[PDB]
Parts: sequence; C-alpha cells; structure tokens
Amino acid sequence: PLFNSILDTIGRTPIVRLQRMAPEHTSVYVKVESFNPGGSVADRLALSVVLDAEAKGLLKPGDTIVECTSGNVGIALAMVAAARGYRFVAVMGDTYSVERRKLIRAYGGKLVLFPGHLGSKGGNLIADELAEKYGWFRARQFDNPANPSYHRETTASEILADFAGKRLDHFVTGFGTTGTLTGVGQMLRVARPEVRVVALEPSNAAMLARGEWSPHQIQGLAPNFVPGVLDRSVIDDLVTMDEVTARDTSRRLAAEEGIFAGISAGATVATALSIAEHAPEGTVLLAMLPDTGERYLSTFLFDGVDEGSDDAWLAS
Amino acid sequence: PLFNSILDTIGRTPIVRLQRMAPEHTSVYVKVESFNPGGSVADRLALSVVLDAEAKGLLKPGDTIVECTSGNVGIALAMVAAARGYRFVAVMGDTYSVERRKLIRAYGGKLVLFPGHLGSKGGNLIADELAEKYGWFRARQFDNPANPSYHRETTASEILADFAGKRLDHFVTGFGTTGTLTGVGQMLRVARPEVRVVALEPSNAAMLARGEWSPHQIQGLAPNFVPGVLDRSVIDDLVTMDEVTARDTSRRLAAEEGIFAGISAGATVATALSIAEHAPEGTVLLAMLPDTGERYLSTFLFDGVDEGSDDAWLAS
Amino acid sequence: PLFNSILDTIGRTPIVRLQRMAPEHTSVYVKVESFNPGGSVADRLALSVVLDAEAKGLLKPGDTIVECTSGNVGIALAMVAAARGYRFVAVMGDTYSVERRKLIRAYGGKLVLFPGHLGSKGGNLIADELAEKYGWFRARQFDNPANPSYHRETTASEILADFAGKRLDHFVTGFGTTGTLTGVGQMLRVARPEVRVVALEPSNAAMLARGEWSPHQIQGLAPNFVPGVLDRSVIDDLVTMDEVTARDTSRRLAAEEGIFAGISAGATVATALSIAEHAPEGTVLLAMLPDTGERYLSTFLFDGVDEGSDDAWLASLDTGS
Amino acid sequence: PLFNSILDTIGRTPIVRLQRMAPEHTSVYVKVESFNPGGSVADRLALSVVLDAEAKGLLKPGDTIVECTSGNVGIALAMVAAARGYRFVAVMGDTYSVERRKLIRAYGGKLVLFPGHLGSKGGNLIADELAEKYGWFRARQFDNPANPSYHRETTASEILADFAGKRLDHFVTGFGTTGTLTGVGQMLRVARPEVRVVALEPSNAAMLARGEWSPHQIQGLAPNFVPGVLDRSVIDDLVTMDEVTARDTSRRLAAEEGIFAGISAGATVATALSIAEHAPEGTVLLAMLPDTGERYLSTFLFDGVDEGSDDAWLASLDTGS
Ligand SMILES: Cc1ncc(COP(=O)(O)O)c(/C=N/[C@@H](CONC(N)=O)C(=O)O)c1O
Ligand SMILES: Cc1ncc(COP(=O)(O)O)c(/C=N/[C@@H](CONC(N)=O)C(=O)O)c1O
Ligand SMILES: Cc1ncc(COP(=O)(O)O)c(/C=N/[C@@H](CONC(N)=O)C(=O)O)c1O
Ligand SMILES: Cc1ncc(COP(=O)(O)O)c(/C=N/[C@@H](CONC(N)=O)C(=O)O)c1O
Repeated sequence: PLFNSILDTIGRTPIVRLQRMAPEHTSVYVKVESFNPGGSVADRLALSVVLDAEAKGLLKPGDTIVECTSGNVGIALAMVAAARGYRFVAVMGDTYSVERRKLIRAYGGKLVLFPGHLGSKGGNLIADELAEKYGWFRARQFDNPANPSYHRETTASEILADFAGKRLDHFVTGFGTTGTLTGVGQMLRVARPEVRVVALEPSNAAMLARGEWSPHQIQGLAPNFVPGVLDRSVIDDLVTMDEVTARDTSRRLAAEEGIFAGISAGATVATALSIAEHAPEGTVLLAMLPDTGERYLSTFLFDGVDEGSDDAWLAS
Repeated sequence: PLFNSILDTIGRTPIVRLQRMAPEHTSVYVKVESFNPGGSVADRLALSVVLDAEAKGLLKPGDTIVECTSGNVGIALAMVAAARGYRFVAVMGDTYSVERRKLIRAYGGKLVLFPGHLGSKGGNLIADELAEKYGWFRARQFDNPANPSYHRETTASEILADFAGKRLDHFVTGFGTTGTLTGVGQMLRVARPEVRVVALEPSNAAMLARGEWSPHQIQGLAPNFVPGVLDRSVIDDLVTMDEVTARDTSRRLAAEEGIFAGISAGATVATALSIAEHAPEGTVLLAMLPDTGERYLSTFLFDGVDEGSDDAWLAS
Repeated sequence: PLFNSILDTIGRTPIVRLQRMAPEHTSVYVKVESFNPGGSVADRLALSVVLDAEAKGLLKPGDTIVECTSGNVGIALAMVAAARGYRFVAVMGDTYSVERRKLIRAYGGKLVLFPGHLGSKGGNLIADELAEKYGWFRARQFDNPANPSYHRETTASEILADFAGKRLDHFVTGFGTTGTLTGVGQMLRVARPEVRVVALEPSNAAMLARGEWSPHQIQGLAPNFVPGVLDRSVIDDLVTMDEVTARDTSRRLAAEEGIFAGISAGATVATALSIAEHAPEGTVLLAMLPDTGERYLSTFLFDGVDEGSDDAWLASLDTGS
Repeated sequence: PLFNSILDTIGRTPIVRLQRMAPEHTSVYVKVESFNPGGSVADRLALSVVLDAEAKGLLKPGDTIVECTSGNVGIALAMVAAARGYRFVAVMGDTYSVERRKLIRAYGGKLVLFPGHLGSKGGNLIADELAEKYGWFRARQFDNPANPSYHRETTASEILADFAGKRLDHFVTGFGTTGTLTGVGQMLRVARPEVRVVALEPSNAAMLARGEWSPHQIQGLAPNFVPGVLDRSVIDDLVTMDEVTARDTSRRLAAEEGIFAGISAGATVATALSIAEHAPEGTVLLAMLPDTGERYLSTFLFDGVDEGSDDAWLASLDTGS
C-alpha cells in the first residue's frame, strides 16, 4: 500500500541468510539495516527521539535539533528534520568518513566538526554548550530512553516474529549508544532467554571489557565512556573484534554474498563466524548489519582498490 | 518472514507521497527504487536477465557476465554474480561517477573503462568484442526481453496494486534502456489506459524527440541510440528536462522531503512538478526515483558543498 | 502497520503450494481468497464497484445498493456497505446456502429471495425492477467494468509479482461474472502470454461451451447467460468439471493440506490436478480458491458428516478389527 | 512472495481502527485474528505446540494428537495435523457450536464429546485418560509454555510494531488458556509498562476474580479452573462482561463496521467501549477479536435472525407507515 511520509518506511528490515560464509554445520542470518530510508539503523533512533520529543511538547516546527554523532545518527536526524520541518546541527569528529559530512549536508543539516581524538565525550560537551547557548533541543542519544525503547518495539519485534517457532542460539551486535543491544537484549531476555546475547567491542577500544579506549576505525562503535542507556545485565558474552578483521569480513560479505555493509557490519559477522566455527551442529546465529557500505568508499574499507580499467587483467 | 537470499528482497519498493513539494491542488507520489538491495532499479534487470539466462541454459556457475553500463546495472549485475556465483565484467564510460566504479569493485566485479564521449554505442561494441573474444555471456540490457518483462511483472504490479481503486493521472519516467518505461507503460495501457505515460529525456540529449545526443550529466539516461526493447507506442507525452533543474530538484527532495535520490530521480520529479503546476485540481502523479543519491557525492550534485565546520554560521 | 478501515485489508491474498495432493513431477499452487475480510474473492468486486460509483457521484451516504448474487457478492457488498455507511439489499436464489443468507444479514443487509431455478437471469430482472421502483444503485456485477478492472490491478498484480522470475504454466479458474478470468486473463496475455489460461464450467452448466444450463451445486459459478464483462479471447482451454469431483476435492484439500475452501475452489484444484496428471515434469499450475469452506456447512460438502461422538471408533481401537 | 505451506500464513494479523463505534474523543483499534488460515487466534497455539513437540522429539509423522478444546484449538490443531501429516482427536463439550464439530471434521479430526456442564476440567481428564490408554500426544494447552511463548514472539511483536512511536493506553482481552493475555501482557510489561492490561471474564464465570464458574455463552473463555500458564502479575484491570452485551456488541461490529467476529470478540470490544466512555480525550485502546463470527451461525448470536425474504419490508416501503 501507499505510504504518506517517507518516514513511514523506517524499520521492518529484512533478515537474510548467508549462503556460503557460514560454517556448513551452522546458519548465520543478518539483519540488513541499510534498507532503512536513511541507509542505517540510526533511522529508528532519529524518528523515536523526535516523536517522543514532540509528544513531550519539547519540539515545535522550526526548532533546531543538535546532536553529537559518529555520523549515522546525524544523517538520520537530518533526514527526519527535513521531512518534519525542523533544523538540525550535527557535532561530529573530524575523522569520520566524508560521506557522512556530505549526507548530513544533503538533508540540509548544519555541521560542527571537532578533533576526533577527543571522542564522543568531547563532542557531547560541545553539543551541550551549543544547546545551552542557543536553546537548541538535545537528542542525547546516549541517555535518551526513547532510543532503546524503539528498538524494544520494532527491532526486537522483527527479530522475534521472524524466528518464531524457529531455532536461534546467538544474537550478535556491537554498540555505540548501546540502544540496539539494550532494547533487543531486554526483549530477548523475556521471550527467548536461551538466546545468547553477544556484545562485541573493537579490540583497540574495549571499554566495558578492559576499561580501555583509543580512536579506532570501526565507525559507529565504542564511545569513550559508558552510555547511560546501557543495561549491562543483558550481555551474556562480551567479546572483541579487531578493525582489520571487520574490514576484511565486510569485503567478503560484498564479494561472496552480494551484501554491501559497513565496518561495524563486518565486525558483527566476523564475531558470529568465530562463534559458529566452534559451535555445535544446528547452531543458528543472527548478526546486525548497521548500515550500507556506501558511506565508506573513502575509508580503509577501500584501501588498495583499483579505480582504473583492468587492462592488466584483460592482458591475460 | 526470513529471507533465504539477499536477492529475495529485490522489488516491492515503497511509493511515498511528497509532503510539501507538490502544488497544493495536486498529489505527487514517488517510487523509491533505492530500497532495492543494490540501491537502484537496476536490481530488477540484473536478477531478471540472470534468471532468464540460467533457465535458457546459457548461464552456468563460474561463467562470466559482461555488460556495457552507465553504472547501476554494473553494480546490480556484480551484486547478483557475487550472490549466485558468477564472475562479472563491466564496460563503463570513464565519465560516470567514481562511486559506481568502487561499488562494482566492492561486489568483486571487473572493470573496463572507455572514453565516455563515445556513449553507450561505443561501450556496447567493446562489451561485444570481449564476449566474442573470451566467450563471456552478454546481458544485452538494451535488447534483452527479460528486461522489460520483469518490469511488467513487478514494477508494474506494485504501482497498479498500490493505486487500485485510487486516482492516478500521470506516470513519469526517464529512460536508459527504456525497460522501465516500456514494461510499466505496457501494463498501464491495459489496466489503466487513462493514465498518461510521460517520458522525459535530458534537454541536451533528446534522441527520440529531436534525434540529438550529447554527453550529459543525468547519469543513467539517454544512450546514443534507440534501444531495441523500446515500445514507442506506450509514450503519451515525450518531454525534456535540463540536467541543472534535475540536480536542483534532487537537492530539494533531500532537504525538503527527506528523500535522497539520484539525478534522474530529480529529473522525473521536476517533470512531474512542471505538469502538476498547470494541471487540474485533484491531479495525482507518480514519478520514479531510480537510485540513491549516495553514488553522486563526487558529481555536480554536490557542487558548492561545504565539507568544513560551520564556524561562519555559528558566528551568527 | 495500522489500518484505518477494515476495507484496507482487502486483496493481497497468499498463494501457497500444495504439499501432497499434486503429482510428484509437478507443482500446484493455490490463491486463497478466504483471507479477504469478507471471506472470499467477492470483496475485490464489492470495493471496486462502490469506490467507482462514489468517484462517479453515483453513491452518497445513506444510499441503497441492490444486487442479484449467488451469495459472496451479497456478503461483500453488505460488508462494504456496513463499513462505508450504505444500505444493501441482496437478491438471491432460494437454493444457495443459508450461511449466505445469515452472513448478509449479519452485515445488516436485506434479503430478497426468489425461486433458484430461474437462475441469475431471473434475479437480475428482480434487482432491476426494485432499483427502478425505489431508485437504488445497481452494482450490475455482470456488466460493470469496475469488476474485471480491480482484478487486473490487484489479483493479477499479486499473481505476477509472486511468480516473477519463476516458472508458471497454467492459470486455473472457474467463473460466475467472469471478472476474475477476464481481469487476470488480460494481464497474463500482456506479461506472460505463454501461460495457459484454463476456464472451467460445471459439467451440468456448460453455458459458454455448449450453451447449456441447469441449477447446479458449484455455488458461485455459471449464471444462466454469458456475462457482458467477459473477454472470451483470454481463454486457451475451456473445460468442464463435475460438482461431485469438485466437492470431493474440497474435502481432500482440507483433510490433506489443511486448506478449507468452497466448492468452486475444489473445482479449480480438481481441474488443475487433472492437467497435472498428464503434464510434463516441472509443470507449475496455479488454481484460484474463491472462498472459505465455512459457508458450506449446510451443503452437500458435508453430506455424511458425523456430528456425534466417535464412540464407535474408540471401541474399534480396543479390539483387533 | 509465494508460501510453501499454508501454515506459513499464520500470524501477522491486521489491526484496524473502528470508524463509528468508539466515543468521539477516543480511538479503538481491533486485532482481527480471523485472518489466520484456521479462522482464529488458536492457529498460533496449534502451530507452536506442534513445532515445539517436534523439536523435542515428541512428535513423529503419523502420530496422534489429543486435546480438550472449546472449539478453536481443536479446529487449528486439526488444520496443522492435516497439513503436517498428523492425526488429531478433539475432546469437546457437547454444548459448543456445531460449526466447531464440523470444522474439526473437515480437517480430518476425530471428535469425542462430553457433557458440557463438566467444563474443561472434565474434558482434560478425558483427554488425559485417552492419551494414557493409546499413547497419543497431549497438547496440554492450559499448561504448555509453548502457548504463551508464541504470543510473546508474534502477537505481542505485531502489536508493538504497529504502535511503535504511537499512543496506546489500554490492551483488552478475555481469556481461556490465558496464553494470549500472559504472552502479550509480559512483553507489554517490558516495553510499554504504561499500557493498562485489561482482562475480562464473563459475568457468570468470574473464576479468577471470585472463583465462580457456570456454563456460559462466550465460547472460548473461562474454563472452570485457573490455567497453569497464567501469570496473574501482568493484569492491571480485572473486569467482567455479560454475554448478552458481548453478543450485541458483535452484532454492532458486523453491522456498523463491517467486522464479523465471535462472541469473545464482542466482549473485548464491549469492555473497551465501556472504558472509552469515561476515558480522557485522546485515549487509545486495542481489543482482541479472537475469531470469525462464521462459526456462530447456530448460536444465540443469530437469535431472532430472519432467514426468509423481506416481503414485509418491501411492502412497508410502498405505504407510508
Ligand atoms: C555503523 C554503526 N554501527 C553500530 C552502531 C551502534 O548502534 P547503537 O549501539 O548506537 O544502537 C552505530 C551507532 N551510531 C551512532 C552512535 O555512534 N557514536 C559513538 N559511537 O560515539 C551515531 O551515528 O551517532 C553505527 O553508526
Ligand atoms: C539512475 C538511473 N535512472 C534511470 C535509468 C533508466 O532505466 P531504464 O530505462 O534502463 O529502465 C537508469 C538506467 N541505467 C542502466 C542503463 O544506462 N545506460 C545508458 N543510459 O546508456 C545502467 O545502469 O547501465 C539509471 O541508472
Ligand atoms: C465461490 C465463488 N467462486 C467463483 C466465483 C466466480 O468469480 P467471478 O467469475 O465472478 O469473478 C464466485 C462469484 N460469485 C458472484 C457471482 O455469482 N453469480 C452467478 N454465478 O450467478 C456472487 O456472489 O454473486 C463465487 O462466489
Ligand atoms: C473465541 C475465543 N476467544 C478467546 C479465547 C482465549 O484465548 P486464550 O486465552 O486461550 O489465549 C479462545 C480460546 N480457545 C481455546 C481454549 O478454550 N477452552 C476453555 N476456555 O475452556 C480452545 O479453543 O480450546 C477462543 O477460542
């Protein structure tokens, strides 16, 4: 049926099965969040927070939304603001991919950059001062309950519906705000307590597991602090994945499965594959693919990529 | 429900209503083909041709598919080949966006570039020689019946279903192979003969309307010849749209409606808006949005875009 | 997502594969129209005619709609009328199942019965006379272009979308108004001309094939005249099917596949199975199942059905019969 | 897309807004479980218990399933059995509608009737005795965790997805096994604790509220015992609803909204309308409609329904009464 707003297409993303990448004795499925109009799982948060704000009477047309983002939320919030009539200002580290900057501008969002080495803790402070200075609305994605709640009601509902009456042993996800991890983990806990909730962190930014943090290349993951929305109790397995393995796995997904996703997507799949390798027969795992690989053409995901004609190849 | 192959998510794209861009006395809807896994309407063709080929016994695993493309079909065919186990070689003009080249490489496709000024006629000749030389399978998108047929069965079926029992006066589309135009126009003709099928061409490459052709910036449209699959009779209104107006309209779609699409998408919407302006009250129009704007960050769609912090703006 | 009206759930019915009834070398799929809110394919026509009439300014709130029906259209129009604020009067043969009378009544419809043996030809005259006397709107299901048109746009679109990129050899359907056969048949002609369009008639009511008609038991099919909306050119195979075989096939569907459908439904499947029997390996067929079997409890579909306890069966177990 | 089995169409039922029955300052939505292939919410339990049993190695092809049911579960298990290759035996009170007996029979199920006045307590004993004597599998719908679990994963997920980002104040449902109330109630507790969970019982069978039971007419609800799967903690409002009001509300739904549902369906809506009457403006309520009204043709839902021609009404028109 026809849709009124493009915002009505958010959510209800497909879960597809990996055809060759999974170890023969297992089944690995992936939730493709790039089907979201904004091209990432951040669409869920963006809509949730704005709708909740409107309901709270904190958002009026023409108002300005300011937020510290690693990219995807800035894009999504910019999209929502363009569609619903709000202004948007993204506070983002200068090391995040240029695509994110362009996409944010594409939806008409403003852009405030800052030294990426300060991490999200630094950006949050900036976004906070700005809001205080100009009276802008703060989305506070790392502390806003509307973040994980939307995941409890949609992301969780999609996964549970799709696997109803079916076997499912592991759910793998990385975390930025931990909204996805918390919201889905809290529903899994009640509906399917047997499913192991696996939470990975970049090997070089293992905050929860090692109290460590350093800039990294798995954009979207590991802020330099523990987010307020996180319900630590939902985690069964806390593991790490290195950014190079993540990059290499995203590549495999594209060339071996026809699925082009981001670095974090390659991280979760790589983790899922690791568990699968030494898991019992029949084991079924689900990994989240947060965004499209399209906003990573300028990153290390394409190191070594040949943009010229294959005259050498053809030579053979 | 769960999906087996990512290829099972092709088609069934949303048709959304423009909230502010349409003249108050009208309704403009848009079919967002960027929801296709490959991010463009080309996914329909790619799958169709490969499945038809397999059925014909012309395609076996490991076989190599070669095709002359303006980009999107190369990406899609590369995607399908990665998922189904085929090799792919794209013949593409060197003037098409770098994103297309990267995306094709992302799915593991080979890349053969040639002087863009030769247009698709030149690329077709190249792809043909290569296939003859190495025995590769030729998709022949400009002449393959499987191209418009898939549009007759899906694209057309989605539009008709969504508007069943509803008013619809104009259907707007541009054309490359003319597969979309032909296939949907042929079904509209039978089911809703009253709907005007509007076919636009770039002002500077009006082949059908003026027998003219010149390189242009509306990537995906106007090859330098009349495609074999074209059923000229389905066209009611043949109009032109300039590439700058198309670019400006795509921008508006993004910043005013939250819809980020390609140049051709801005072209069709601009045409639809033009008709709407001087159309009777109640007039309902549908325009196709062929692909995501994400593969256009390096094109003129972003001329003048500021990639730096808004210190100037903040200054105020 | 949430629906505003119950009428927004009309259409988009599932097509499912038969798991054990089809010959091994073939595949038989069925379109389950019982999934429509009204319980049958009639919902598509009812909504279409009403919407069309509204856009043409022929219908206004409180207006009365009258139609001669074999049952399902009466049920559907009643449902649409109840949802949209209209009054409905059904003109139905007295031999159609009582479930039909009760369903029409449930939605608030009125009932005008007439001697069934007169066929729909007789019913249309009554419907026409009532309209002229009271000014009621006539759906004219046998001549209204809005009938086959909704099938070209929805029923046909769902079928083509589901089979896109897949093998489909035969499309099987019976006909009453022929709106289904004409609407789908015409779209199939343009997009998949290779598909064989098979239209069956009851063995005892081969009106189109031989100009024969007699009251029959495959409720919903074969009126005693050739409907105006019919485009005979879409038919590749015009066959017959006897009511008993149809009845038995409906029974088999419910007990062997868990699909409970009406008589006309058993008819189409029966025909499809007949073609599948002598068809080449790989042959794929699609059969229409117009309605739920639940409005046939009082029909010969349940002749011999035991409503009592299986005391005898239970005893048959203890022993060694 | 194409479906392999009819059982793959179970669940994902539409939720629609009532257009004229709700008080102006409120919004009442209803979950239409009739859209399930079996015609009711029972399909979710039937599939779940069977799938669970299969994964636990408790069910093998040709195995026999036995269950005491008020009807719908018998119909559904019969349907699943017919589709999956199982044998089914229903143990049902003799007072439940004959449509239930016929439907079970249609899918190939067996029927064991017993004096209705004994309630499901009496039926379970019979079911248990039969199983022990013949080794049949017991679905144990009142104690099987697979019941409420399928509701947490599907029914609740559909509700939450549809209302995500939207206002929802009350969730209304009655209960038989309480699987629906417990499964949905528990997920609502975690995701939307603000939503008021309203569970009603028949005025004459307030077993949970006052420990009272008497045979009643709201078929499907209130067994004469408190089910083991019940998690009483999910209930915020425990109310009653009389069968007549429920019956009248089902009538109103079909005639005023074009939605034809059973008695328990009329009950939930009635309760919801009652709460809506004195609720603040903007209040949004959701009511469960467990099944189609088509298996109630022989019940008091149709008391006073005229199966004859409206000759009198037609005459009433010509005159000036
Ligand atoms: C590609 C990708 N993968 C996984 C996640 C994590 O999702 P959440 O845990 O937030 O739910 C995100 C989050 N992206 C959010 C938060 O990232 N900010 C950080 N880490 O400081 C944003 O766009 O601002 C992501 O962009
Ligand atoms: C962005 C966008 N918009 C509209 C169309 C036209 O669609 P069709 O007429 O082919 O169905 C296309 C076609 N893209 C095809 C054909 O383009 N080749 C040309 N024109 O020489 C390809 O990717 O190779 C497109 O990439
Ligand atoms: C159970 C079932 N099966 C097949 C068909 C045929 O569908 P159509 O050819 O009309 O599209 C119908 C038609 N039912 C219509 C027309 O029936 N009138 C006749 N045949 O005299 C009605 O209810 O009025 C049906 O109720
Ligand atoms: C029409 C309708 N409405 C509501 C419910 C209650 O649903 P549950 O609470 O069991 O989930 C049911 C249950 N029907 C079940 C249980 O009924 N047995 C009782 N109550 O003694 C069955 O068919 O066996 C129903 O058939």
